[PDB]
Amino acid sequence: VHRIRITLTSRNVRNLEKVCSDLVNRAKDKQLRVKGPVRLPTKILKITTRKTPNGEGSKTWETYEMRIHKRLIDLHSPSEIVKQITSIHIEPGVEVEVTIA
Amino acid sequence: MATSSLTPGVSLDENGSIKLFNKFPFEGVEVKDISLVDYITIGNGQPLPHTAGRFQTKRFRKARCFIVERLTNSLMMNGRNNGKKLLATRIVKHAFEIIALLTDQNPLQVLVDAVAACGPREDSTRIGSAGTVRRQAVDVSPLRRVNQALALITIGAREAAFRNVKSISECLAEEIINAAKGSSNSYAIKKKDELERVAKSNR
Amino acid sequence: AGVSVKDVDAQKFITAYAAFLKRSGKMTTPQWIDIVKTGTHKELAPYDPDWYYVRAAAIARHIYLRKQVGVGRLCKVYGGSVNRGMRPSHHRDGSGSVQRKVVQSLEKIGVLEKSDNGGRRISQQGQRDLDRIAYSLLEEES
Amino acid sequence: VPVKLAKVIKVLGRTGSRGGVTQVRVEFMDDTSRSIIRNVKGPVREDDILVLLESEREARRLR
Amino acid sequence: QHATVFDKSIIDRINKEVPAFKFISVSVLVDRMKINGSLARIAIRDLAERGVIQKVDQHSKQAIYTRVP
Amino acid sequence: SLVVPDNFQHILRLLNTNVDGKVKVMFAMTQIKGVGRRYANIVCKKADIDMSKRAGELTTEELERIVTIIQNPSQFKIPSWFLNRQKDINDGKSFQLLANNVDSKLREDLERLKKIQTHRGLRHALDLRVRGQHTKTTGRR
Amino acid sequence: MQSVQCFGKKGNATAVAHCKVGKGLIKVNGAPLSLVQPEILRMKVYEPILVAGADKFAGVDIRVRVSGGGHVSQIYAIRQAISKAIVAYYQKFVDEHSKAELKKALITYDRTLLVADPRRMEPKKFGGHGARARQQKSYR
RNA sequence: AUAGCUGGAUCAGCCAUUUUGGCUGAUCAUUAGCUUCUUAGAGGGACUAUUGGCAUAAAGCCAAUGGAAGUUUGAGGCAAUAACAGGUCUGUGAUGCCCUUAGAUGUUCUGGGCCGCACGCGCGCUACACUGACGGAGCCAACGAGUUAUCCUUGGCCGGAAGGUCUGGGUAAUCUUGUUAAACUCCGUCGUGCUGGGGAUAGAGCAUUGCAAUUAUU
Ligand SMILES: [Zn+2]
Repeated sequence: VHRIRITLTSRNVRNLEKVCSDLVNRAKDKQLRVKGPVRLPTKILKITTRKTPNGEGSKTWETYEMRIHKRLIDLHSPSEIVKQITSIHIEPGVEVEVTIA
Repeated sequence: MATSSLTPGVSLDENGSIKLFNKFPFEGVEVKDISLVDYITIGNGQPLPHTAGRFQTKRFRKARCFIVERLTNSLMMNGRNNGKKLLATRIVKHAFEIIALLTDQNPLQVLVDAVAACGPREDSTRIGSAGTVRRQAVDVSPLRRVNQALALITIGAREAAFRNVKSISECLAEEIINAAKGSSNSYAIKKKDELERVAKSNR
Repeated sequence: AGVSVKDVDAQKFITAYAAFLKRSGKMTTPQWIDIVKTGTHKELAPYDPDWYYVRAAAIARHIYLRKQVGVGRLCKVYGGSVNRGMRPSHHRDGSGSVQRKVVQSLEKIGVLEKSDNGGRRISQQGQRDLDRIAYSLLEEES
Repeated sequence: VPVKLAKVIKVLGRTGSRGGVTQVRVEFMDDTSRSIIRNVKGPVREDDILVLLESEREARRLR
Repeated sequence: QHATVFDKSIIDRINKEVPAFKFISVSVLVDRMKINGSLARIAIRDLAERGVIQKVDQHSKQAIYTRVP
Repeated sequence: SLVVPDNFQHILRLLNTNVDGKVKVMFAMTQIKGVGRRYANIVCKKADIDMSKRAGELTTEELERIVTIIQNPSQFKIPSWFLNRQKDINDGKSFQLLANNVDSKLREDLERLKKIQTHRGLRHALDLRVRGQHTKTTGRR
Repeated sequence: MQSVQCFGKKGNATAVAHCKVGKGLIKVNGAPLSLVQPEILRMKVYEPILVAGADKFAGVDIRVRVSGGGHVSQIYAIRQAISKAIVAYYQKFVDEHSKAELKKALITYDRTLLVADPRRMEPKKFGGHGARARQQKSYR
């Protein structure tokens, strides 16, 4: 009736994995259909620019990369447990969002 | 025997006949002109000339390539058509069947005899380094003989069919049959004679 | 023998279905009988005046093979390279008016039916006609 | 009569000013003797057949 | 140049000249006679329903035909 | 497939122009100035004449009916969106362009653009391109 | 039951199959092996079928789906997929010596049917449209 | 179940069919379990192992089976050292010096422009034809982007696909999108002639973007 979907979008692999491990461990501490992590395709943004501030010089083009990683988690937790786990899952560099309905 | 799919008996009969060519036999054709053995894969029977493989990785990997495939590769000239293998394969197939229609013998045998007769024996490299800038008579390797024959046949076919009603396949077939025998009407044979005579002249 | 159009030659089936549709002959082709070049990609007049029938047959077979077909999808699948003057050729879709006209004509015939989730679907009569014409083509060799 | 096939089994290295001409030792079939040195414009490997007409040249090197 | 006047001679000539050769196509008939291209394929199509020429393998550019034997 | 011993009468004068005798009608009609390819195809199709036959076997009735249809295209259910000239400057209608009239229409348009003395007019007088093209490197000799 | 699965690739083309026990019914994406998109590229698909004949194929039902790549890539993918599906079926459900002889026969007459083909296009480098081709220098 | 596979409430099409059905699938959050194929966290794997040969029978070299891999596994990135009297004070509230500051070398609104040509030099493009062009038809990929007021687009309908119509999907591997591409192929014509190969070049109307398209945006 009340399914909680939370986002696990970030760029730091280590910290997003740590957040994902923490919530999965809590979801295994209290049985909530033990739904595990789900991995989404990486959204990588490729931009190519020049290096020379002026126009003089050889044709050199620098390509930069910007990739983000998304994960989704579905839980059957009650409101009190949901607010508790979100309180303990405060980490830097991790953006989370919960959709109710 | 047959399955739900049509499975035409032509393929089954081809398999029974030790997998001959598209419409020509494979068992009974060999290089008859001497000095060009172990460099043309006549015995390597392939249903189609095309073979997307590695033909330049090794120093002499080119020697094991199919003679028909090498000729299709030579026909890939004119960068307007650089990369259109389907057109070259259709032209080669049409030329081969026209050769079979003209003369009863194996068109592959016609082809092998043509390249063998066209292949130059004596060339003339340049000494260079300024001075008299003369040239000296030099013989050539069998692999380069095939290369010269293929290039001369292809350039002659392109020159003959550059502006005329006759099709490219017909002109290629005419060049191959005229080069397989001695009729003095082949541009490739003429260039063969020209290279030989200049080589003997500067020798 | 459970024969469908999957194991039938493409161009021969298109011509045969065009002739079969020609038997009914209720397309009611629009005013631009032989003046519209079915889009911007084309640049001349067709040499076969009966291309409306072959187009209708092609659409019927296309909707049989696929799930849903739209006007925009029909333009992108029946477009082609455009000779944009001296500039290198690009790809542009065809005119939607002609494709919509053929779609409406086929629906008036009773071969295409509208469906949910956008687009349309193949009618029951279209499927039965497809099966019978496939059987007839397979048995055409006595 | 001028046409006589020969065999090459070894190479003396890559010679020539431009390096595009090789020099190899030849060996005739009908005469196991009479080993000559000739300048070949094509790539020559071990145990390869050669066709030569002016059999009496004994070319040493190319300048 | 190739003539195109239908002077009753071309139709009889081609009908009595088909058995001369086996391979019949636009490339060879141009050499055979001054044909401008239209009759080149029209005559072949009109002779297809006759038993003189037997088809082998047809293509859009050209089609292969052979004689009776 | 068709009658071989037919009638041939070489070429004939048409609209102060020559129509080729032994030539495919599509090729022959391009010789008439003001005729393209699709225009030639559509007018012949609306004229309802056999396409296989060339212009050397046509009769007087077919020739006259074809040219009259060309002279009056819009009257014979020919669409007006195809017409080269629509809403003429002088006529005020979608008049059809021809060969003899275009022999003087080009100079008539030149005097139309020159008398009123446009920038385009002086470009035409000085024989330079009228559109915003470039001549720094191209447009030479 | 007796069934296996496999796939085949030639770069940016993929073709995944699903072997099954049957009495024929061999098709390639609805159409049979006889009817394909090209016409001069038919014997390439037919290459592994003729080597072992159709008697061994009379006891298998295989339908192979093709997705991705060009025309030559697709025909190579489907022929690779059917060849590997057949050898997987005959490795798992008939004698090892029979598989050894079939694989060896396929290897002896092999147009890269079984062995994967690591053919890839090198990345384009800056300074020119091609990876190695570069714009000409006016040198003056 | 933000993507595919199978079972299953869920129904359509006939040759066979009342044990006799194959198949496309329609809906798939109505429902269940799995990732061969989608994704990423960790990884394994090759080190020229393995014999067959050269090199002072070390460091090192060549060929071959297996394998995916032998070129340092490939292609790239960062890259010591000093040299250019190289470029950028018109990217830089980064700045030293000379000059100006009210009739301002300050801000700002309108019109003309950087694209203005009897030429010389470049980087790329078009055809010089049948390998092409035209016309129908079968169809086979990847990387990337998008609305908080105001972008990517679907569907019914009108049209001269150039536009506009209304409910509308999309803050996103859920919508465009599965970017059904092109090249190719089945068939007919153009028959070899600077012609229907090639559209330099000139004219008349039809629309969106933009105080508005002359010096024609497209
Ligand atoms: Zn800036």
